[PDB]
Amino acid sequence: SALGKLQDVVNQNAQALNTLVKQLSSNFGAISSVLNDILSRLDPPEAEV
Amino acid sequence: DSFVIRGDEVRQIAPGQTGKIADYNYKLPDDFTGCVIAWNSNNLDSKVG
Repeated sequence: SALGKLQDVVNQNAQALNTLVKQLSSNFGAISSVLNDILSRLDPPEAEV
Repeated sequence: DSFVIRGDEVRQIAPGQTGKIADYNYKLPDDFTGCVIAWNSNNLDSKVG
């Protein structure tokens, strides 16, 4: 643990990027998180919603 | 626009619908800023036989 602050900054940036990438797997109240699956399984109105 | 359909197919004449009369015969746009008017016409649009 010699380079503490630099390693902490790098780890924070990596965690932020990983969280921003993983945020695409949440439903946010929807039935799924796949746009193609939604468009193929729902009517135009519900798919738009 | 004026046309004659049956009772169970009036619900298809609306923005964001699907079926056989709303996808192959007459389709409304997504917004369709207007008003839909319909009424029964069995008095003169159905003869004996």
